[PDB]
Amino acid sequence: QVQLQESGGGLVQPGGSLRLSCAASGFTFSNYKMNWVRQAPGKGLEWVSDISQSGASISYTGSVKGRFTISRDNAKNTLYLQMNSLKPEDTAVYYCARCPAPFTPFCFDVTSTTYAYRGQGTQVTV
Amino acid sequence: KLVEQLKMEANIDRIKVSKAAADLMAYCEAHAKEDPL
Amino acid sequence: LSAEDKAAVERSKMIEKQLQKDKQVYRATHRLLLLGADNSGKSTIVKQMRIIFETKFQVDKVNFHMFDVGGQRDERRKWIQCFNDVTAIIFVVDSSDYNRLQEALNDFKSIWNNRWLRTISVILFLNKQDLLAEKVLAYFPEFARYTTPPRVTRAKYFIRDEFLRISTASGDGRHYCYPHFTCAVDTENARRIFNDCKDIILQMNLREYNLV
Amino acid sequence: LKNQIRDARKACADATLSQITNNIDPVGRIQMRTRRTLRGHLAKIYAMHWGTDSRLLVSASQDGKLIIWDSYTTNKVHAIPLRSSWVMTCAYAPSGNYVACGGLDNICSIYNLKTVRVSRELAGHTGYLSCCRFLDDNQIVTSSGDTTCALWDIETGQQTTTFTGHTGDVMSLSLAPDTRLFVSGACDASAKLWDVREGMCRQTFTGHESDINAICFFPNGNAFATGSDDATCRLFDLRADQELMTYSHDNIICGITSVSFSKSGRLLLAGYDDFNCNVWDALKADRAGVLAGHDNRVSCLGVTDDGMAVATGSWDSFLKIWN
Amino acid sequence: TWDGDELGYRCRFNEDFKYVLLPVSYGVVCVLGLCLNAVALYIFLCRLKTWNASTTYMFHLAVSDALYAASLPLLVYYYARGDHWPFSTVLCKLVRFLFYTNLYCSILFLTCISVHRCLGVLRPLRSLRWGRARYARRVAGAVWVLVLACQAPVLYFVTTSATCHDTSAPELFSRFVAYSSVMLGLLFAVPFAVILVCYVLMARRLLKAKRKSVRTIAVVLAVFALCFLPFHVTRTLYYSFRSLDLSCHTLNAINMAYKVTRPLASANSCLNPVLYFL
Repeated sequence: QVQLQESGGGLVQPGGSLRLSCAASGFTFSNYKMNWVRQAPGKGLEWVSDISQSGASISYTGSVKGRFTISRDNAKNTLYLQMNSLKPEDTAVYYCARCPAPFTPFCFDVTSTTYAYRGQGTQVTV
Repeated sequence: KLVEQLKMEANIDRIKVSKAAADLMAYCEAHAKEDPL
Repeated sequence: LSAEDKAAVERSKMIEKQLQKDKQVYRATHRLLLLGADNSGKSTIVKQMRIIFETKFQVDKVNFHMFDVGGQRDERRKWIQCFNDVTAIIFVVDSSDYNRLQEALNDFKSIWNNRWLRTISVILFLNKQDLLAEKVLAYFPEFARYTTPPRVTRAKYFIRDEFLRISTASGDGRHYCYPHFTCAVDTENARRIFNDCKDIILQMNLREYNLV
Repeated sequence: LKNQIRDARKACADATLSQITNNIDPVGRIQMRTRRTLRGHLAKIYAMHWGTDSRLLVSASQDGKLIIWDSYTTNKVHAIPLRSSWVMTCAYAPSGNYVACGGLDNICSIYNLKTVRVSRELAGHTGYLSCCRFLDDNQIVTSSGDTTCALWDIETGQQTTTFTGHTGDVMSLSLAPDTRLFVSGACDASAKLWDVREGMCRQTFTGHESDINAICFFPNGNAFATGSDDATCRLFDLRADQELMTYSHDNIICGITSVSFSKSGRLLLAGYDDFNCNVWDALKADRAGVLAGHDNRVSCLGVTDDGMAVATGSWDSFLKIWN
Repeated sequence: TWDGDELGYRCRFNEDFKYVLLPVSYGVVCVLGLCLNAVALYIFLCRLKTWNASTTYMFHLAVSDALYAASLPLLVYYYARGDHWPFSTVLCKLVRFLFYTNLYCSILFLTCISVHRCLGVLRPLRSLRWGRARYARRVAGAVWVLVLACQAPVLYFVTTSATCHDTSAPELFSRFVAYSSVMLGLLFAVPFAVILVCYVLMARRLLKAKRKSVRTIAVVLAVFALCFLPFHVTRTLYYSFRSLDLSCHTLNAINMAYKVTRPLASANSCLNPVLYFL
């Protein structure tokens, strides 16, 4: 049973930095490509980051390019999303999502409105 | 509804894995003479 | 060898004849998949309709079949595998909405690098170009410095260049991408689809004949 | 309270099938040679289902033609055209005089070939239909991609119940030998045992890592095996309410697309996406002879009711009656 | 050739050295052709499930080339152990007729492949519209019937004289020259023109991966021309375009051009299956 939970993002002032960590359990954490995802008040589900199972292949969305850092660690099933430049409109919600299939970089519903391998999501405010 | 279903199914009657394993052994040892594979 | 057996073989041969006729009439039609966001004028590209909502149109006496799937939920990771023998994926993009454009880029990136669609070429329509012109004449940090290889030209070619970079990041000879700058009042889209599909079939034939 | 259920299932997990099965006469290398290869389909195959007579079987392909074979002589019997070119299911009636299909367009078209055009069309789903299996020639359990199965009725044409318990898309269901229960493997990495009469889930087996593309019941009806996109098939026991054996082997990265049981329930014939189906020992968790005879992906699988043959359709447009 | 011998007696420049190297070249052509064609036959039949017009033609002329390879050892022995002592007159009759029908099959099937490929590269959509497929077998049977029915005069003309004369006879040499000219102009000049127009058309449309395709195209056309034009021009230039003239430096040229171009005419026979399956 896949179950992802995240913590460490409730509230931070616009200046400073914030660290997000998404814990992974119930599956092998070296075959799946993990993406981070956001929501907005009364809006759709965005897309932010990505990192391949190998360890070094990082994609990004334009808005947060250059001010967000993502890292994943194997042998300790968890994800990370370092945020060291906070802006008011990037502080709605930060889900954690996994690409459906292993040994495959093809992810299609990582931002679907009703996804199955997505974390409960951690509320983020600024 | 999810918690309701979890509560409903958490009180289900479960038996030891060994019993089901032995049931499968009996089945696939009794019917092994009539499967042409 | 019997009474019913010979009739059965005759029925089988008749069914084979109908199957052969259907094969002859089937490979001649180039099925097309239409994939566009809600805001994008993917229906406006169908606003030029010429005879799930199929729209069968023929140019120069060769038939194109267009399929757009909208009755399904937004979890197109298992019903898109059905669209594996589609001749080309007509990815329609709204080029005006800058905010929603990143979602279109990500969707195109997912379509491009897919395992099952690794051999499907994509026809990219960046329609509502008139809206783009109106917006520029009246988001992306990559626009700080950029030279086209007026300002509306710079903007449209910037969007096209972003899409092309996404296409060529994992590009290969198996499948190509054909950008276009569609307008809401353009009727030549059929010709553009025709030329793109012609080149796609030409490259498929070149691969088959081992000329490459 | 999911942890409570996990602990309860752990408590009854006092023995392991691999350990219990440590001393049994193994099944030798199974040499299944392609007996027949039925050709005539324009495009790749998507689904099929052996008839009750053990010979006639149906196949539905991308080309938009639903075709009925005769595996003994290979002489076709029917080629019913489709109202939609996209279909991903095939249903056979226990009587053998009804055939169903469906897919995108969300319609479970049902044909009456005991005159062959249409007898009903079930139009209640809001997502692509995945798998439909005839119940009694008058009720047709039907999955769908809108995360809900359904028990239909031919005469009324409307759902008799609705099994809206899943979270992801439903991919495959398998009716019990008793025709009283059935399961459904969804895309949320779970598989729920439903009740036909009660119309409510009775158990959930959340023991997978990704989608579940196929599912089948044990011949006795007290277990079922699932095929995932983790390239691992797992065997679940209804009574023990937990996984028994996982058929996962290294050097296998392609996810399963079909699973079926043998007549004695000894060999799990699982059709993979790695160009070649496999044969797994049901109770030994060991690989028997591989069945590699397809140049494309394997998209379906069906073991005859009497167990005399196993057919493995694939994406090369050919059905092969192994044996 | 009664006059060819005469001059070979007069010019006295007929080197056996080259007559005795001809059999080893023939045997090499035979063995490599047998190997490559056996590999291609096995692949196409017992290791392939998808067939199209191009593959149909490739396999379906590779069978002919394998038959010609299998019949080559008769000629290698004919030329190797001793000069002109065949097992039977009918045997060498069959060998010669098989050589000619193999040459014209290679020409016709290669130009059919070329026409099909040009139809596929020039107008792909409309070419697929009318279904080029399902007609490869018909065109193939047509060309087989054509060559088999049209090479019967080759069978009847050739006869031994003790030996297995390349030409017909002094009495029938006029009809032989007429027949050879007709066969040239019909089954080489027209197919050669067809393949030339075809391949230049695709070259022009491609130049408008492209470099590799043009390279392959030049290689294929060069192979066809190099391995068929020399023999076909040489035979005509040797039969009648030379009559009374006895310039040896040139006669030997014309003659041994013919003799050593016969193996050079068999070259692409063995070289085609590989070039077209790889």
